[PDB]
Amino acid sequence: MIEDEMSREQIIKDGGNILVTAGAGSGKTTILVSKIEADLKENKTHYSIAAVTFTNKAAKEIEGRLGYSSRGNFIGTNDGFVESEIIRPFIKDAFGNDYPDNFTAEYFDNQFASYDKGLQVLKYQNILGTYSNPKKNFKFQLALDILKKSLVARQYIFSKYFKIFIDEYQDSDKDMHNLFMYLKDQLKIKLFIVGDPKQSIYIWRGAEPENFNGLIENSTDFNKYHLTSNFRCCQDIQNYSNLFNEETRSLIKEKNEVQNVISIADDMPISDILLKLTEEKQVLNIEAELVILVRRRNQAIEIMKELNEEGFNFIFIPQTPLDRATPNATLLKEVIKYVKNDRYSIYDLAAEIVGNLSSREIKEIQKIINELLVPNINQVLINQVLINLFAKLEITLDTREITAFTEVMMTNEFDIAFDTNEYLHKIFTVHSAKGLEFNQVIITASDYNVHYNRDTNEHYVATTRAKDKLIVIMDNKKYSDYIETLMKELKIKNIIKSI
Amino acid sequence: MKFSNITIKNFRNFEKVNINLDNKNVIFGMNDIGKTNFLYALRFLLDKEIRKFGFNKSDYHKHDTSKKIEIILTLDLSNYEKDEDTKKLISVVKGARTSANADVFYIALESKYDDKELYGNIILKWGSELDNLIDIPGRGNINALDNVFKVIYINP
Repeated sequence: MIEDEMSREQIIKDGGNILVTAGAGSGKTTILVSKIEADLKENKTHYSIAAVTFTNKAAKEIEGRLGYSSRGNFIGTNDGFVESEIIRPFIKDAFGNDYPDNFTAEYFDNQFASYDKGLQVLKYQNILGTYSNPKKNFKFQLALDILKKSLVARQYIFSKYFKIFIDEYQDSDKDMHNLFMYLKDQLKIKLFIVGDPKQSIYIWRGAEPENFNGLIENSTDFNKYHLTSNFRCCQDIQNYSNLFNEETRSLIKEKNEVQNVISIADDMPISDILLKLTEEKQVLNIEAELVILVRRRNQAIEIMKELNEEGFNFIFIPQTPLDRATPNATLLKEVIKYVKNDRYSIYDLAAEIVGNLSSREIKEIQKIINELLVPNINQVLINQVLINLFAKLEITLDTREITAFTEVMMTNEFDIAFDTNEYLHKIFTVHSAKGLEFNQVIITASDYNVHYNRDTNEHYVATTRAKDKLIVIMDNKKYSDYIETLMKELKIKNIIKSI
Repeated sequence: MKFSNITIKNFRNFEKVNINLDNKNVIFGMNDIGKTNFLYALRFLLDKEIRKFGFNKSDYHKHDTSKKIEIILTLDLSNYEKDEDTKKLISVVKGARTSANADVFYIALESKYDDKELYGNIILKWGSELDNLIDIPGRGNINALDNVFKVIYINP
């Protein structure tokens, strides 16, 4: 069943090396979990798997969907994989008995630029350091040298681990690609690779997109796959979601009736009909997550003040200044979650600093953001951010971002509220609905687009952001004359359900 | 030293029960099952003779639902400023409390799910705060907590 179903069924029963070229987020980790659940249940031996992600928070999300197991699986960051499976058990063997086995590995102080000087840090003062260049990895190269030198490290990593599951391979430097190819060449360990080639790579400074894209052009021993992640459940919404104007119309197959699309409204009595699919037809469920996407945020308040009189108690979340696409959007949003929730744990913010594995250095950055607990709007915001910036590198990714960062906490409250708790009945504009998928949706056909008849991305996100059900309702004449054109040129007249 | 409260996050009869504690506790009521499960929770926290057997399938809230058991106890480690019992009370453990001016000590219990190998795997952690608890160091069969508390159980 087109590109969604056949990509899933050809990825479950495979048994070789896998290179998945998934899309721009929105559920690449669904297939990572579903393959692991299929692989662990199929294999009944003592061999275990290893799942590698960059951030520590996504490692807990993979662990949360999986559950728990006592098979000896490793779920976590790549820094925790190299430091605990190769270096720490086998440092005293490969590089002499005098080398110590226990150390603390800080990546905040050392900036050395020599490999032979790097062992002097480990041997003398019990500190494991890092290279000077972002385009280097002292930890991953040491794991390659220990595995190449000692024997019992090679007797470990083949006989415990079945297949290493890799994620965000696109922003990976030379050293980690050398080790992960070394495990495939000699030691014969299968690999699973996901990512999107090029298309605005971020995270873990030092990227090198010839490692990933060069593994799609000339590589041969890799079952290469297309955009495979199923962002939308079922099939009926996908046929609506594959329309736009043309091109993907040849990929649409249509049936005699539709199921998830209901069109009953003509004179919009908003409170009357939207109640009627809940009880008289059992279509909408209140306890499930209800998301309603409209534009022109003043009109959403007008809808909100109408349903506040009725009792729906609707919630609107607006466009923040930080919602513009920037490489530092992921952790800057989490920083204001630490201060404005007034109780939020420091270790959730500590679960987002790129490679993680941070012990006792969280208290160093705890004191920096604790200096931001004072309001002090004028003159403390510039320096304490730059102090927080200079500790974890990624410096001078600022000016435009810090001006927007002052704007969100301007007068300490841009609109008093923020997404700090969990609540239903949410409204998103098109400026800030990108990225996350929605269960239930009543957007009534996404009007005011016939004036252009262009900009196909704007109605694309209005259609594809739902999961399985989506409601299109005949409201506007110019919408109807636009959609009557899409009747005849689709070659199948059925868009509406009738007995 | 003074017990403050106990939180049983899951047991064979408890769902979200929080009980305040003190010295010389007296527990009564109609539900004898609840009282004997409270005493068994205390024995599971502070006695190795029941800890060495582990959790079974029947010692959960439902027999397959919410396989996650936590039993947390507070201790009130600090004493009066005119009394020198504070340092002698603290000095059993060293790395658990980062701050010398810490006030409340936590002792926690952790359980693993019972679908694989049909066993509970009781894990004990302590610390002065709820987050970033450290494991109780046990060099052999006897952990560090068993040198502190000696539990005498009387039942005719």
